[PDB]
Formats: sequence, C-alpha cells, structure tokens
Amino acid sequence: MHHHHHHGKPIPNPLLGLDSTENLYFQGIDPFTMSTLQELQENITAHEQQLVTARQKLKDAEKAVEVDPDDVNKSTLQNRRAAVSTLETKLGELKRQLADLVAAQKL
Repeated sequence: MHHHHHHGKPIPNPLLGLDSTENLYFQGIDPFTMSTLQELQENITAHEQQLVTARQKLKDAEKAVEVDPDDVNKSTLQNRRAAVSTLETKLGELKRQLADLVAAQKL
C-alpha cells in the first residue's frame, strides 16, 4: 500500500459479567410431510369418488331388487351398502389422517 493510519481503542470499563452466548441455530428439511398430504388428500378424494360410486353401486343394487327381487338382490344391497360403510369408515379415518397431516403441513 501507499498510505498510513492512526486507529486505536480505549481502556475497558468495570462491567465484568456474562458477555458470550451459544444461540447459533439453523433449519431445513425435505417436503415429505406434505408429499404425504398431496397423496392422502388425493386418497380422500379417490376413496370419496369410490364412496359416491359405492352410493351409485348400491343404487344399481336397488335397481336389481327393482328388476328381479330375490332375497339376494336385497342382501346384495346390504353388501353394496356395506362398501358404503367401508368407504364411510375410511373417509372418517382418512379425513382424520388429514386433520393430523394438515396440522403438520403447518410445521
């Protein structure tokens, strides 16, 4: 260099005590908890369309006791209506997986 300086510092002051910390922190994570949202909210929707269709399949089984009322086409109703019960059990448990999932898409 081609120049000079005259910098300096004063003497200390009687304030002795805690003067250092360990507050250093960092954060980052994969999106997998909401990749699971995108799968499970789609699982809700597909198991809901399979549930509207299970309603529609039970209406097609009512359409069967309409056309040929054997005790089976009425029991076959209770079977299609049993898929609606499968599907409905799922969607309560599924929409609750979401209420747990969704409450972690926050994090």
